[PDB]
Amino acid sequence: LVDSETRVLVQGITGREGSFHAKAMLEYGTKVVAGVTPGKGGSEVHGVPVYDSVKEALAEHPEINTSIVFVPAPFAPDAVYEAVDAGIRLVVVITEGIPVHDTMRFVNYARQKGATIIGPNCPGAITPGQAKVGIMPGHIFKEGGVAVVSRSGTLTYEISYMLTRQGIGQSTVIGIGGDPIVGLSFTEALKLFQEDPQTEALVLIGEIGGDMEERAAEMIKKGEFTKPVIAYIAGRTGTYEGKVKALREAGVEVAETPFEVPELVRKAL
Repeated sequence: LVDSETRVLVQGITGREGSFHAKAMLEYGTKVVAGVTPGKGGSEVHGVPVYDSVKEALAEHPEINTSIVFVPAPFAPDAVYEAVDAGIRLVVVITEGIPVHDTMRFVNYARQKGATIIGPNCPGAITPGQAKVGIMPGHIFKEGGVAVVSRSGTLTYEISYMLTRQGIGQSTVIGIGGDPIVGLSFTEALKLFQEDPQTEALVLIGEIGGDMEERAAEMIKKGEFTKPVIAYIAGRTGTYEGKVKALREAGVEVAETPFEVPELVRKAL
């Protein structure tokens, strides 16, 4: 979902986080072509042109295909609707603290319109060496063949870094969010990675709550994902126990500790 063709629009760019990450993404090599902040149109942040609306940004920059949201919770839902209605197909929502019902509403709307939501309450996505649409520091990642999908932001960093230190690079790393309801799920992520030629193995980082991990083991058991899967579930249906048992009966190598993931991956490779 994230590569050299990524053209990013940053919603909430004049803000503290929006401006900082717009700069960090640029320095990493991500093509950030514009930003939006109502009332700041005509301005500029770190060289990036600012527009009062997504519509105006797109008029002047039609190559935009991805948006990242750094807008406070009260305004995050609106930012998502504005992007989707403008035709943007991938919207990364970093924003934390959005009422669950509101997220349920804009995620369903996005699904209805053919848009993909990553988040909310997530660090975004990164394809080491190609592009970053998120908040993760690029130095802890490395270009490789292991996909990482995670509900936990901290574990995404810790586990990715561990893999990198062992010389085990990643294809695309996606933090799908830690809220009760998020957009892209483990099963959907697995579907994407199954068709990704750069991905040889996948690391699934879950935790208690929801049935997303259980549905992923379910789709794997059905043979919908045939590459090796190493998982880790924090919190040691919805229970830690139930998730582990479920993934294991699906043929997934579950790690007892995060420190065990690298070796589980090295062998599977």
